Amino acid sequence: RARRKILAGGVKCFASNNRERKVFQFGGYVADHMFYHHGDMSLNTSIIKAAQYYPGSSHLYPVFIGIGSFGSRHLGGKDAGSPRYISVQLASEFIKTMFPAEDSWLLPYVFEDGQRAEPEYYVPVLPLAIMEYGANPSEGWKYTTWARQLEDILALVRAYVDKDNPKHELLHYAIKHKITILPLRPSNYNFKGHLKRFGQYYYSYGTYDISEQRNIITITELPLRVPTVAYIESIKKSSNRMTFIEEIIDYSSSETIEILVKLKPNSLNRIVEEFKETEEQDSIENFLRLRNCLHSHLNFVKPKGGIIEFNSYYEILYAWLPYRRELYQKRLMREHAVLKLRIIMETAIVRYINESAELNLSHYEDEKEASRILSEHGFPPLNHTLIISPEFASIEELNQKALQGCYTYILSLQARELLIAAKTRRVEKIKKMQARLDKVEQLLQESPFPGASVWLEEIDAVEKAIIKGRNTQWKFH
Amino acid sequence: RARRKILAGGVKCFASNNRERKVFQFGGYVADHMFYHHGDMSLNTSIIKAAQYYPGSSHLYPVFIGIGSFGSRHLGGKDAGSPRYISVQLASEFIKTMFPAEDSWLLPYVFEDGQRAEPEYYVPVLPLAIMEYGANPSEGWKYTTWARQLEDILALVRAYVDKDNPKHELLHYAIKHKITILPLRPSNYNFKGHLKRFGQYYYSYGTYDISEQRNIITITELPLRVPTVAYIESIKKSSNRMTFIEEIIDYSSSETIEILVKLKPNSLNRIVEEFKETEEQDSIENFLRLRNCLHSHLNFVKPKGGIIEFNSYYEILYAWLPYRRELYQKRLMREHAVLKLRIIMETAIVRYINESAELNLSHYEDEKEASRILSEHGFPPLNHTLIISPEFASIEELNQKALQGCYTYILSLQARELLIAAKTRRVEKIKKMQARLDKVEQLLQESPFPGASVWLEEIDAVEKAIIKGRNTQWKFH
Repeated sequence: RARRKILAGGVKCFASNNRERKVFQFGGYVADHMFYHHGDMSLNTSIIKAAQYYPGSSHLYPVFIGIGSFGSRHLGGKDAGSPRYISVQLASEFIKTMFPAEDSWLLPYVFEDGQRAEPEYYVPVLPLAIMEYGANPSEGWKYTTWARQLEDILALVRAYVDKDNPKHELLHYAIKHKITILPLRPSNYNFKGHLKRFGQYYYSYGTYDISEQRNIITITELPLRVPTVAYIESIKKSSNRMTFIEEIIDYSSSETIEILVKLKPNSLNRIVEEFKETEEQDSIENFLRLRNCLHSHLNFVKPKGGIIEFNSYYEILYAWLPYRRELYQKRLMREHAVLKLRIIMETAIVRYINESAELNLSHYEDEKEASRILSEHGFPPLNHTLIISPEFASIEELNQKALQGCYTYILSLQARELLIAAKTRRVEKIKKMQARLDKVEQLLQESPFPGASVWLEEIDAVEKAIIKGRNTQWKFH
Repeated sequence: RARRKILAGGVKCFASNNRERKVFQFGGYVADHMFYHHGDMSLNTSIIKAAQYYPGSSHLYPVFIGIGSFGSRHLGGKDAGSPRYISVQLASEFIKTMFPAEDSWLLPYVFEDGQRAEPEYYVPVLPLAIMEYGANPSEGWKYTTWARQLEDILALVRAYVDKDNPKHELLHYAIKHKITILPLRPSNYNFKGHLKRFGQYYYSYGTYDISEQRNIITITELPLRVPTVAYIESIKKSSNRMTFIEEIIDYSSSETIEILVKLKPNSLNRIVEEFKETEEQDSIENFLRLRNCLHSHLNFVKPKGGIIEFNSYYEILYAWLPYRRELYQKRLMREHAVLKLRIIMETAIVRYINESAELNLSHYEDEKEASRILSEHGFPPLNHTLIISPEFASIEELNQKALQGCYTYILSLQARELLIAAKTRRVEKIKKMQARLDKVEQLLQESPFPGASVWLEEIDAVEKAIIKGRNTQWKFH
């Protein structure tokens, strides 16, 4: 959807350099390159929504670095600043680790009007369809979903990737019967409350402090995903609760929650004798709306087009791994396929220098008659600008247009390129990709799946980026 | 002065392509490149003054092609249009012929702030200091001078250049004694009047038609360099002439002069009995101001800085030829000097192919040790980007920085450049400049001065440009 359009425009805009760019300038840049004409304000609203970072927001970690005040938890991000003055910055550290740049070349792209368009789906290192809540880039329809905690998904992927994990075969065993032995619980970060589960439903509860010596009630923790002003109007809606309330003053503030509530002790005695004495929670936390029922709207984008429904978070996750699993296989095979093409290219040029001016002569260089002569010499008729510079080409079309290439990668070089010093750089390079080919050859042969070792390293890189972001003052330097 | 600044900016602006450019855009382009900050309006006024074309204007032929109405003879060019809307176009045909482009590289340039500036003086094919009247690019001081006819200067230069002219030795004889046998008379183009000379002063007279049958006086020709409104206020200044005038109506128009003047026959009888009966002109043309005395302000720009005064037009012309004469010598010698540098360059590359892969090996290409080895091979250590692309360099600095050049004009070429087909283009080229060198060698040896034949051809090119401009509707195509 529009989320993928902004992300691809963001990395393309800051590919040359990652600096400070105005949101309006960034919004126009995104719209210009992908012909997105749904509205600059709507696009800027989605950009702010994607780049917002507040406790309880739909995006736990923003795609772009948040510059300035993009919103607050009181209004649910509706108090964003003017896009003309405020700026946006791409998160170079996280996106590079989360989204593999070299894997972006192999994504399934769609083409319209003879120009590149957005991919149908992005498959990053971790499933972003779980860690992020529901959001509304458009108007009218609001998406609402609850994110799992950032510990259970890591245990799921690490067991599915690392060979030394004790729950490796058991995890694969659980896939066939869909028993889901591994646990999956909602998020807990930036929530100083309680999570309690009955049946198939989850509930969130806030924290309140009652002090007898000073007769002052202190509010500590707000619920998970309700606006502060929404909680205020919720307690001011009921007519009967007005008789129970004498004074309520809002002391909520950003990064500091300390609200004093005045309630006379005369009232506390008769609260518990007409509220049915609920067994789940006390009437003190029942009078104030601190409980939110959870009804997860679990959906995923259809690869063929459309929407799908799943019974549990496991079904979303269990189908996400094979898509990421196949991409690790594809990136290694294509890299191996293109690497050997560079091997024969460098060797042929070095062999050309061996049969150059110093030793042998092939200066005829005829078009058709010498084509067979050069064929007998063993020089491959491979085209340049493709092997040296790969592009959005898959494995099966790579060899077809490379073997049936063209010349001018030979006999059109600089006259200094056939020197001994120039040859030394070439012969010291041909071993480098040959050694790198051995590393790839050692991979793509593991029994579970190709590229298991790199997946663990990519997971560690994601963890390092998250820790560094939360350590400093959101500066990443 | 400012005239040279606009001309150099004009040719530089339209060097890539000659199209329609706005005067304000052209004025800003001139100011930007030469840091001319005397005022955009003043610069635009000078641009319009340089590009104006009206009968009796200071510039008989404008430097730039006149687009739109740049002025009129009635107000003396003071009725120019808005520079924002009107456009200006460079006269590519005339300036290329009048000002030799290849000779512009050898002009004496001054340098300020480490950047190129305007030349001290321009020496074109014909002396522009004679054919153009006086003008005021600035305010306050007005320059006034009278231009000679476009026939006498041609006879002067042709006799001084062409060998077959009968008045060749006699013209050179007149230089020593300053007798000035050749005639020099003021301009006559676009002037249907009379030129009459007494002593050392010249006078211009208009043409009037008097018809007896209809009793209507018709004005035919205005004086040479007076505004039409100036003539009107001149006849309305004298108090006594009001008694002599009954009705005067201005019928003057652009490209159509037909003015009817009403004067009763009763007045004609007593005009001639109180005006002293001037012998030079009749009282009919004496009552109306049709005579202008000539007091030429002959001046030329000092090469060392300042202004100079000359007694006659011959002294200005007799000093102008040696400056143009020396430049013809300089352009041929420098062209001959740089041409042989290109000869040895192409021959060395061809000889390099002869001693290339096919026959000989010199692949060591050491920096210091092989410098003597390549010296024994006869390969000249000349630097490229100077011989192939000449710049503003004189003869004496050309060889000093070319003989003490650097390599990479050899052993750094394309590998296809040593082919037989590539060699054929080089060996068919080396004879071309060698043949062209013979043409230059045949020149620069004539007894009068070098480059006499090209001067005659350049004169013919100037004549062709002038004829074509006046033939079509000022379109030059």
